[PDB]
Amino acid sequence: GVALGATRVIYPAGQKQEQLAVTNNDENSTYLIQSWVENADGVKDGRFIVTPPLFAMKGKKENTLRILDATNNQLPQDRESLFWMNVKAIPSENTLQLAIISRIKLYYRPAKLALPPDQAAEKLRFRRSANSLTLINPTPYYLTVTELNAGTRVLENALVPPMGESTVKLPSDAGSNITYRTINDYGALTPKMTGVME
Amino acid sequence: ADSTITIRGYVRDNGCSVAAESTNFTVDLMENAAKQFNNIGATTPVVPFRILLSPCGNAVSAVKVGFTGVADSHNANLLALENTVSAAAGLGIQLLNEQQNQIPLNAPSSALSWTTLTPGKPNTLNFYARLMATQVPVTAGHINATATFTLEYQ
Amino acid sequence: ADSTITIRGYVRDNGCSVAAESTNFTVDLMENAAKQFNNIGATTPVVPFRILLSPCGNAVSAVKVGFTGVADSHNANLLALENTVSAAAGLGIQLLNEQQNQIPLNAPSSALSWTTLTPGKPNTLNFYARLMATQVPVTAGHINATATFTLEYQ
Amino acid sequence: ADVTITVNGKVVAKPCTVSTTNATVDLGDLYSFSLMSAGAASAWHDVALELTNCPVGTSRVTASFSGAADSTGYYKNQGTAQNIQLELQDDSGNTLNTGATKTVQVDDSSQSAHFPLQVRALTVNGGATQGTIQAVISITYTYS
Amino acid sequence: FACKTANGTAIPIGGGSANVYVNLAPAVNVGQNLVVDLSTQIFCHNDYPETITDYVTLQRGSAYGGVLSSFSGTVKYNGSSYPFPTTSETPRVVYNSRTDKPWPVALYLTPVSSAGGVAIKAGSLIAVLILRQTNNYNSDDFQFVWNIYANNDVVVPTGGCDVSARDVTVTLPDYPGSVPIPLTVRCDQTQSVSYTLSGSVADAGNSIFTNTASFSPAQGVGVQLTRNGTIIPANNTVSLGAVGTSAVSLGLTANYARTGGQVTAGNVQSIIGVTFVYQ
Repeated sequence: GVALGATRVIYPAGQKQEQLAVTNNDENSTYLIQSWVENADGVKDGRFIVTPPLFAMKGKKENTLRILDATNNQLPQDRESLFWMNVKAIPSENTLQLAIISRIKLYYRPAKLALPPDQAAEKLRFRRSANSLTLINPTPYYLTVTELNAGTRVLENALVPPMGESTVKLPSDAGSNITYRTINDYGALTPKMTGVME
Repeated sequence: ADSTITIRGYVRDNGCSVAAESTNFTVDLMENAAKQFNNIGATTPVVPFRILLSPCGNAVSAVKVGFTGVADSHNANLLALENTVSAAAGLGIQLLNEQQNQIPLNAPSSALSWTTLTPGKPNTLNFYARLMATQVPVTAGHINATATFTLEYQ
Repeated sequence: ADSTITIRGYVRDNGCSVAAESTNFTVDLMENAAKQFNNIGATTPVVPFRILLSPCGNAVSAVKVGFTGVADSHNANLLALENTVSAAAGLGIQLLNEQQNQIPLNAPSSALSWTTLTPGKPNTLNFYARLMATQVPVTAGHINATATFTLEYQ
Repeated sequence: ADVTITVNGKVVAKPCTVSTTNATVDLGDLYSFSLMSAGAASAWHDVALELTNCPVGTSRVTASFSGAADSTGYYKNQGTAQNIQLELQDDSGNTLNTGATKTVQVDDSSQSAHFPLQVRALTVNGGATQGTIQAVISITYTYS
Repeated sequence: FACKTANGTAIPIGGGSANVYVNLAPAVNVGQNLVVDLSTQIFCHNDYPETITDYVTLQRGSAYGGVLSSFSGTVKYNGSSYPFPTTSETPRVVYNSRTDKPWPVALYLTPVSSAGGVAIKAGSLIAVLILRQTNNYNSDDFQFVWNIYANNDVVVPTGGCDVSARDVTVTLPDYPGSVPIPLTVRCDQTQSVSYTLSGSVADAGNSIFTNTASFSPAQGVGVQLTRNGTIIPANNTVSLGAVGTSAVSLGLTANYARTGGQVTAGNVQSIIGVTFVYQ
């Protein structure tokens, strides 16, 4: 088994590295771990370095990956930028043997943002028309919106970009009131909040 | 210089430890020694396999899952076998989900859906792997392969 | 001239200097999953740190190593994590000796046992640190704490 | 009377036999980290000067103390240890630095007299360092 | 009749009295002790011997005065001795010449002790003598008094024996130690003499004399006397046995002796009196 120490990574501007833990809990398995970063389009652009980029986990061990910035301040300074951290575990008869890629969000966060991270959740707004619901995010943080309900009729999960919008499926046969939660920087659920229309 | 110890670290909600089961094939010229049911071979005995998400942090409630690998020259959705001299021909391994529908090989994240999970508890994901003909005839030879399961956390 | 008092004696070095390394250092507890905190008193694995002493007097015998600092409001034997909005609540940093037994925060000389030392030679004081649950469920976040260490020689 | 005899005489105090020519005090091993602060001191050590065979007429003996002193007033450490001095006191709590004098009655029943003294080491400014401790307090007696 | 002293001082003439100053050399003799020999001290003559002769007699009532007035003895008058104070008129001495001849009178005292004495300081009275003067021309007689005064400090012996000195100062060496006391007794006739000491004492057994030292005195010490090697206590007769014309030492030596406990340094002084008796 191969697990990551986090479901997302925040990389604040100016930081020299961020750590990501990788653990194997199986005494009899031996993997090649190959780790890299991609941009929102899923291309290896080279904005970040992972070290080590390739190594071998022999049994029950833990190795800390380190993600290094290589942007040189060329990313936006007003809002967060989305990247994807990838960790690929390859295990070393006519068998189909499988590799596991565990893939988490990597957020580049500029310094000196006005709104603090925690306050972003409650600023989320809504729009109820057609067979659709639009979510509105005026904050500079990517908001991962989960457990979205139209009454007790549960809807899709959404990822509302910073300073942007995101639309989901909606049936009018669902209930009246709206409620949601979000995944914060440490992977934890935020308190349930009342979905404010308009 | 006054003997200070600074302590730092984090407390997060983790994802899951992911373990993949390697699917095995026994065959020995099984349906192949009596195939030619058109090029659409399909119905070959499915072998099942699981992906075990255990243990899991209290975070995980939904994950985006997919398969990637070397697609078949004749079919974009079948996985290509090994293409060594000691291998079979006219065959592509198909991947089928729990409801025996075909898994879109090498699909984009926008195309994939959320598999909902039970937070805290261990979660099992079930798949099937049969062989499907892309030509006629097929021939005698090994059926080894390799593919990548992708787990994108929410 | 007719009577004389002759006084003899030695002043011996019975202590050590904190090595440059250790005058001020950091301990990284790293990432810690939130689910592992099953009820108050639950503890994460031990992270080892140490203090180096050099040079050392040719007549030193032992040290009483203590740790002071703002204590956790729910357990006084633990070091308080800083109380900011980001910080992880319901946790306390515990400190342990070489045999992994609790060294209380702010403990008086009487409570702390001695730690034997090699005379006239550099010495290493080994320790461990780890988190401990004071509430449940643990709220996840940043871990930040500082603590001064003290040395009383024998 | 018929004849008056006038007899004139004088009683002069004479020197005793000084028993203790060389009184040796051994402070032993003192420890740096118990002598860091200003005013740190070692344990007192009782030392006695004994004089015997005191000729009748000598009722009091006066000891006169001499030795090399440093800028604190106390006796200088001739040894290698630094920021450390030697103090001398009587058991009645008076400091006997270089130049000072103490007088004691001669015990008539025993034809002798004794000076009960105590000696320690101390660090006035603090921060006594490693080294040896050597010091000598010379003393001469007058008689009355 | 006109007289002058050995100092050549004229003794005034009249029927009153005159103070006559004279030198005394008193002495212990066998039987009687000499107080004054006036016959080396008063000389008398007749200015007009060709025409008149003077006679002088010693009348009764002539006696010692002042500090000697309690004493009696004899007077040697012109060779012969008469009781003194005088109880009758003496025979007359003639003065029939210009040649100064002495007034032949010497006063003696009856011994009443062993070795006692009486100090007579210069300028003080010794004797009152009554003279009566007649002549060969008429039957006139008249009396006048000569008061004999001493012009030298003297000690008149009172007994049969004499001491080498009446005051003796002796110095001890520094404590402890001793010095012998020079003191001898001679009697003009072979007598049985003994002496006894006196002064201020400290102990119950009265054998150590106290320290009277005035300036910066020692303590715990006194003076104790010894002969040969035996303590001689106060108020206790010490016998010398037969003592004669040859001087005999009392054999005394002075010593320090301890009285109180603690001995302080300082000076020591004791004044001890010796008195003699016949035993």
